[PDB]
Amino acid sequence: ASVYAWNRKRISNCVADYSVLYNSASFSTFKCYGVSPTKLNDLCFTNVYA
Amino acid sequence: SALGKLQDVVNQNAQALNTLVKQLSSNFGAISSVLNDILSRLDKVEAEV
Amino acid sequence: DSFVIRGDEVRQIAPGQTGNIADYNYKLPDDFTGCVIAWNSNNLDSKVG
Repeated sequence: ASVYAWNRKRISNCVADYSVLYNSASFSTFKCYGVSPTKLNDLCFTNVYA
Repeated sequence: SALGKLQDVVNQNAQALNTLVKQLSSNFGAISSVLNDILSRLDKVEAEV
Repeated sequence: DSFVIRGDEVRQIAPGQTGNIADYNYKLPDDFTGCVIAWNSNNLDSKVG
């Protein structure tokens, strides 16, 4: 989407691997807040919104 | 009503301990009051701070 | 300590990092005392094909 009217995708009812994301150095930035990017595989969430 | 001086000495020691326990629920500027949140969510380079 | 890596992977050459260079090739200690010096060597270390 255009940034004035951004997408919001509900991510739910699944197992997710974040190591496959943050190790893909093609990402020019990978900030995280309240969590370490390396630690995400040891956690669960009620939903995730992308 | 007579033993107010002795019941006061019981009450002050209990209120001081209950206050000392309640302060474990405070954040003090951390991400959580619960130390296992900090340790389960962060790497040492963040968790030490 | 001396080596060649691609320009993206230079950001893994710091204490407490993770990813294939930090994990499997060259790991710095959490309390490293020292300096990391890096430069583009495309003129010396690249070759055609």
